[PDB]
Amino acid sequence: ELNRDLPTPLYEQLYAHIKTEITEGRIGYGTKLPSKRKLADSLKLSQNTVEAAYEQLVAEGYVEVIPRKGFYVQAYEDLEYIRAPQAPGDALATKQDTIRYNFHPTHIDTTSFPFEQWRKYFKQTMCKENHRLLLNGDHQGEASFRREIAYYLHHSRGVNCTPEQVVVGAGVETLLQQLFLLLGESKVYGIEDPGYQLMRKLLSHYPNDYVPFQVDEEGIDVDSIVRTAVDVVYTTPSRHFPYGSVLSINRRKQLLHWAEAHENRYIIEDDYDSEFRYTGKTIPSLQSMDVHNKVIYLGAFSKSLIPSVRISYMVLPAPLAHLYKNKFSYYHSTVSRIDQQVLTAFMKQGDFEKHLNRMRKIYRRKLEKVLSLLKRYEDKLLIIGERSGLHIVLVVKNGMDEQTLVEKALAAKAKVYPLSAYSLERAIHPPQIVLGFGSIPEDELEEAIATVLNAWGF
Amino acid sequence: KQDTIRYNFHPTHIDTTSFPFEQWRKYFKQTMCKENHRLLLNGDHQGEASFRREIAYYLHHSRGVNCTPEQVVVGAGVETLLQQLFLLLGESKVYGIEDPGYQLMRKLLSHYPNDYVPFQVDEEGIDVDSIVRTAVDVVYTTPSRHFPYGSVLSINRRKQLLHWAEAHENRYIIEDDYDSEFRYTGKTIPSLQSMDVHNKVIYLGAFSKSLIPSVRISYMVLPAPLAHLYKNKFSYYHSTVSRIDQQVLTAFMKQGDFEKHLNRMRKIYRRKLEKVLSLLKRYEDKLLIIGERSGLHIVLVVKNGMDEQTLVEKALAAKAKVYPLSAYSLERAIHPPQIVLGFGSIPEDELEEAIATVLNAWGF
DNA sequence: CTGACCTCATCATTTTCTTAAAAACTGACACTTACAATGTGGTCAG
DNA sequence: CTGACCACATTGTAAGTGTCAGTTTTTAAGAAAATGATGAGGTCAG
Repeated sequence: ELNRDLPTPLYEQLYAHIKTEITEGRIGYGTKLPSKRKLADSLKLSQNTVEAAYEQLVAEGYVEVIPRKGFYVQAYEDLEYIRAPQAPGDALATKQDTIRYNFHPTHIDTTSFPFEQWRKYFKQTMCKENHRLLLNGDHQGEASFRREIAYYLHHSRGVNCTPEQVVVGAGVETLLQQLFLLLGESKVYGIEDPGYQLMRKLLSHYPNDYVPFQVDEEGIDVDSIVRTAVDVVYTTPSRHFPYGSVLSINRRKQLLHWAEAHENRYIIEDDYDSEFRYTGKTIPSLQSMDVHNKVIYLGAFSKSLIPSVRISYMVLPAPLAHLYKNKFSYYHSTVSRIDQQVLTAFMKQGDFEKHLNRMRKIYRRKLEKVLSLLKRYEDKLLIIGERSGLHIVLVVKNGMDEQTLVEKALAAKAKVYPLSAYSLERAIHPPQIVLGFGSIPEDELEEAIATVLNAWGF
Repeated sequence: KQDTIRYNFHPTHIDTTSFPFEQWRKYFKQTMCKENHRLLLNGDHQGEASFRREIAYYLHHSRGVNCTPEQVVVGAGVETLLQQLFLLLGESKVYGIEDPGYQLMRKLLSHYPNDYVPFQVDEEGIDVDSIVRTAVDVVYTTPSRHFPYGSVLSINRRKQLLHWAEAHENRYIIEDDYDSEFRYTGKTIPSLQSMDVHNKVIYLGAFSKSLIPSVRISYMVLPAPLAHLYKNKFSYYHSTVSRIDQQVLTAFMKQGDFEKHLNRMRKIYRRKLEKVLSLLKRYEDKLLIIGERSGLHIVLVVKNGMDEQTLVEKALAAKAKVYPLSAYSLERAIHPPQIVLGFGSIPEDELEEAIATVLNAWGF
């Protein structure tokens, strides 16, 4: 009964001792709970201690007040059942822990990003007179951000679109589900195979259907799509994961006319990697050719700028954007307003172009260095699509299958990426292994390649 | 929502001049350094392990939730935290909504095949027998505080709902915190999950009304059976909370620097509550007040002879934004047109004149 | 007619709160240098 | 012997370091205000 001098006050102790009398059944339902004045003298405490020992229990409902009469108990015998269900799980995860030598094609160089310009831009945004920027404003992104993106693409990638259409979102997947729900469940979607494992696995939930295709050195089987009944297609025009294949322009007229043939067809253009071609700038954007509103543009700030800021953009044609605005007036955006109002200045003053230039030159230098060390061993190793990209494809002509090769990389603490994962059909008798380097800086390429090549006995 | 000319009232708003910019800036300028090059690349999809262990400790020491860290899952916004649950459970369910409630599960079921079962809510809480007579499988309740009337579930109805859930294995329970930790005299009650030793209820909480609306973090906990299914079925997605915004909050709430903001905010709001109540107590003849004292908003009922439509337009005619209740409840409301007002976004030194001009707009 | 619910203060203690000083910072400049494009100048082939 | 082919040297910026002057973080101290517990009261029915 001694609960003074405790860091716990007397309120939540006496209010905790009434719990035992009501729940444990020492005090029955409807019994007269002693009024405060009899209790106040009883425990030697003043009224204002025991007053709040009770004035809480009215809200929790253990007791009820009568305006001129004492408090009365209204709390039945609780149905306490003791049974502990427990369920185990497989808990699939395909990524390894902290171990050296990561070659994953998504990584971008980390050390060389201008921390300091970032912090300086940040300091001017979140300040004392910049409230109104902790609550939510427009749900479709900062208006300045849309205008800035519209002016950036119109002079850097050939896009012709007004800001009112543009959309900002969180990553790509959450940028894709608002499209699946926007179109319907009566469609079938055209993909590439082998390719990127996103749109194939992401449709393991929805009713829609997907048609596997094949990829040549010219591109995708445009004629095959013509001799089929699919409606909206996923292609990667300016570059093709992971062979670096580039779509021929005549096939591009064919695909434009294919979409134009039937009114309800739309084309997804996903140019994730752009402005990263070593020579001769890069091919202009596909939608620059289209004139009658049949193509949607998808792109992101997440290999250019930073992997972990989780931002993207997406353009809509006028009839589809109007419908999206009518049917999605109640969602709210997933990109922090502060990040939006920071990047609007970050690209309003042109620093992103400087970052582009620096990383482009860094990555060229890395690629010529790797090729020049890679070239001397050619009896057993060959490359495809060297000129552009952040990754190479390395065919191994040793006389033994690729699983042991993959596991021997992790035997010597090296991360390797076989192409079997990206490939549905298994027609690879000479294994194709893709390697990335973008996370590993220049000074480490030599030792990394040397040890990984020795691992296979070279 | 909308921008305002002059003044507006909104329950989801907040008063932001009180937020410490600089105690955030210090953590930020600590967190992303040259030595910290690994944070640039993509992390885990459930939030960084520290950001989950710390949430586990915080919720155990503030709300009675006994959740082992690896269960909890992060998300961005609030609705985007929900969808992944919908497609996870299936499409053979019907969800229980309070007919007056937070109009969210209504608009997140208009786009999925399922449908919803409304319920009436009394001055003590939601019904508990209407669910029993019907075969609903999931119910969306607010155990700590009932938007927007303010009723609080007792022990009897809570125990009835939990025993109902334990009846069979085919039904699940949604807990929505809303504006808890702001309950003044006490901390409301040991949160509903505490009473459960059957692992049959999920937790859903937020970081966007107590810290910042626009930094967009939320979090749920899953019981032993559902967390494993969710992880094993959804390994291929990517987290949506920026990995740079996880370590800042891990510091911001690891050294004890969040409780010293919450404790300040309680007061920040209590004085405003008392001031507006003092101003209104003169006007008790007509403009009656309903609702237990907590949270961020009050519901004033106008027993004048004017209708809701002309009332609202007259309020907005003189640059005052009023918020009628017609939208929050499915059915047609009673003859006295109920009106919900929130005071959070108004400046403190202008309540006395803003409320006065509002009351002046309709009738003296 | 007791009995009931209820409005003010001052306490001991502590967890918020404004102040002044010294140390770390970061801006517009001084330049000075590397980097890599372009104009140029040497002979070559009927 | 000229147009072609092959050929280095000038050039206009990003990349490095020091100063300085200005806002700018870090730390100890004195002070204010809230909290829980005591105590003196307050009004009002049946």
